[PDB]
Amino acid sequence: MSIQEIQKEIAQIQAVIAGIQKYIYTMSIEEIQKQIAAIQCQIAAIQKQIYAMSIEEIQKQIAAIQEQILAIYKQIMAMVT
Amino acid sequence: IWELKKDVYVVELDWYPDAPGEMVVLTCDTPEEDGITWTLDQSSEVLGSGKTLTIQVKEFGDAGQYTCHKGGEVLSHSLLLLHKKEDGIWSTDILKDQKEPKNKTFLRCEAKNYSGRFTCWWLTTISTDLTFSVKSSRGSSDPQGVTCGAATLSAEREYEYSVECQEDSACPAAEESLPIEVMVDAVHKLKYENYTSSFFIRDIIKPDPPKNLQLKPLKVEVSWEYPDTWSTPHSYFSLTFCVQVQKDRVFTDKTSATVICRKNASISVRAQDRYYSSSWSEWASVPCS
Amino acid sequence: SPAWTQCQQLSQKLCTLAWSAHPLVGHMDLREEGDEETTNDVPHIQCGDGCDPQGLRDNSQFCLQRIHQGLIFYEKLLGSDIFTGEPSLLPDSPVGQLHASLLGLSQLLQPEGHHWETQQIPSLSPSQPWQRLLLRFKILRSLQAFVAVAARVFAHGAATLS
Ligand SMILES: *[C@@H]1O[C@H](CO)[C@@H](O[C@@H]2O[C@H](CO)[C@@H](O[C@@H]3O[C@H](CO[C@H]4O[C@H](CO)[C@@H](O)[C@H](O)[C@@H]4O)[C@@H](O)[C@H](O[C@H]4O[C@H](CO)[C@@H](O)[C@H](O)[C@@H]4O)[C@@H]3O)[C@H](O)[C@H]2NC(C)=O)[C@H](O)[C@H]1NC(C)=O
Repeated sequence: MSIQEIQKEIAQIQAVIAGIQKYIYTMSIEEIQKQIAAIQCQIAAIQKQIYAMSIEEIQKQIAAIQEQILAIYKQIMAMVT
Repeated sequence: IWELKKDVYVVELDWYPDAPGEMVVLTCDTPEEDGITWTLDQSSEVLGSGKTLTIQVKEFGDAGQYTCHKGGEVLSHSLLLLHKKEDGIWSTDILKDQKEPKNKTFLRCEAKNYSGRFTCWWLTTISTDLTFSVKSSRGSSDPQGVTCGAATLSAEREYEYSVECQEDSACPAAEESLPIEVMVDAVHKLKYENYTSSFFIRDIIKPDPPKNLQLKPLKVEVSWEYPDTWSTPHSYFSLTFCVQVQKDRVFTDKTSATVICRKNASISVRAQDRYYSSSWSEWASVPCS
Repeated sequence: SPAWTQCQQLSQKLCTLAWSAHPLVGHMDLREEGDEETTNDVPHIQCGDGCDPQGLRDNSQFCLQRIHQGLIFYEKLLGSDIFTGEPSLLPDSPVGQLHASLLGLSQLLQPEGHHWETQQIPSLSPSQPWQRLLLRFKILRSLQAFVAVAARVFAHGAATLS
C-alpha cells in the first residue's frame, strides 16, 4: 500500500523489538535472543529493497514479522509470570 | 507558493537534474497599474512589464529578490526561496542528523526543571548567509502560546546553535496531555528547509548536578543539596540520587550517604527525577581525604 | 484525613511497577497523527484541578477526586480486552500486579460517605493482536505520566499536611 505507511510500520517494529530486547536484559533465553537478531538482520535486508525504490511481498512480510514478534512477546511475558 | 513572512515566499520544487520546476505568478504590491518594470537582485535588466510577472522557477538562479518599480521608484520586494523535495522527501542539507534517540533527529531539547522553560540545540557545518527562525506551541489543532528567543551560536568545535523558549501559561504540577512542538526555519542563501521536534517536557527533563557536595569524617559522611535551578517545593518535586565511588554504587532519596574511600579518592553523585524516568544529571564529584 | 503515609507508599510502589511491569519504547516512538485527538478521552491531572501545592493546601478533596478518577479509568483499561486479549497476559503477570496496585490505591482514597465510582465509556478495543500490543505501550506510558503526578501529591501531603 503506501510507501509512507510501510516505513512507519517498520519503525514501530524496530521500536517494539528494541523494547522487548531491553526488557529481557532486566531479567530458552539464548534461543529467543538468536531469533530476535535474525528478524533484525531481515529488517535490514528488507529496508534495502526500500532504499532502491515487491510491495505486495513486503506487506506480506510485515504481517509475518509481526506474527513472529507477537509469539516472542507471549513467551517472555509467560517467563516473568 | 506560500507566504513565509511579509514579502517572502517559498516555492516547493521536485528536485532532480533538468527538472522543469514550477510556474509562479508574482503580483506587484501597489495600487498603481501602469508603467511598471521588474528586475532581479542587483541586475537592472528589466525582466518584464506590467502589474504581474510570470517566471519559471527551476534552479537557484531563478530565486532571489524580485523588485517592481514605477517612475524610477521601488514599489515592493518579493524574496523567493526554494524548498527542495528529493524523491518525495524534503531536503535536510543544512542540519546534521544526530541519529539519537532515532534516525532523523536534528533537534535536541532539554529542560532543567518543570518551569516551562527549555533549551534546544542543533548542528550545522554551514557558516554562510544562514538564518534560523523558531516558533513553538503546545498542541497543534488548538495551539497554546510559547515564546522563544533568537537562535544564536553557542559553541564551535561543527557549529552549535541554541534557542531559549518558555511556555506562556505553564502548570509545573499538571500532567501534560499535549506535547510541545518546536519548529525551526533554516535558510542557506536561497535554500529553504525546516525541521520539527515534538515532546513532553517531562521526557526531556535533565536536572542540574547536586549542589554543595561536602564530606564529614566518622571514626566519611557524604552530604549535598538540591540544585538551585530545580523545581520547588522539593517536598513535591522530589529527586533521587546515585552515589558512586570510582562499580561501588548506592541509590538514595536522602541528601546524605555514608561511604568508604577505598581507592585513591573519587566520590561522585548525580540526580534524577524521583517519580519519572528522565535523564540523569551530570555527575558532581569531590575527591576523598 | 486521607491516610497520607499509606498513600505515599502505595503510590510510590505504582511508579516502580509502572516502569517495570511491561516492556517500554522510546518517548518518541509509536507516535502517530491521531494521538492528538485520542488524548482528549483519557483523563489527565490538568491545570486547575487542585493538585498543585497551593491547591492541596486550600482543599485536597478536588485533587483526590481527580486522582481517584484516573486510577479507576486505568484499572478498567488494564482489565479490558486490550490487555487480556490475544496476546494474552495472565492475572499473575507483572501487569496483573500493576493492576492490583491501582486497585489497592484507589480503595484507599474514596472516603466514607462519598461515592466517586462512575461508569466507563468503554467504546471498543482493537481486534487485531498487533494493534492490541501497540496500544498497551501507549496506555502504560500515559499511566507512567499520571502516576508520577499522583506520587508527588501524596509525597507532598504526607510531608506537609500530616
Ligand atoms: C515547512 O515546510 C512545509 C513544506 O513546504 C510547509 O508546508 C506548507 O505550509 C504552508 C503554510 O502553512 C501551506 O500554505 C497554505 O496553502 C493553502 C493552499 O491550499 C489549497 O487551497 C487553496 C484554496 O483554498 C488553493 O488556491 C491552493 O492552490 C491549494 O490547492 C492556503 O489555503 C493556506 O492558507 C493561506 O490562505 C488563508 C486564507 O485562505 C490565510 O488565512 C493564510 O494566512 C494563508 O495565507 C496556506 O497558504 C502549504 O500548503 C504547505 N505545503 C504543502 C505542500 O501543503 C510548512 O509551512 C513549513 N513550515 C511551517 C512552519 O509550516
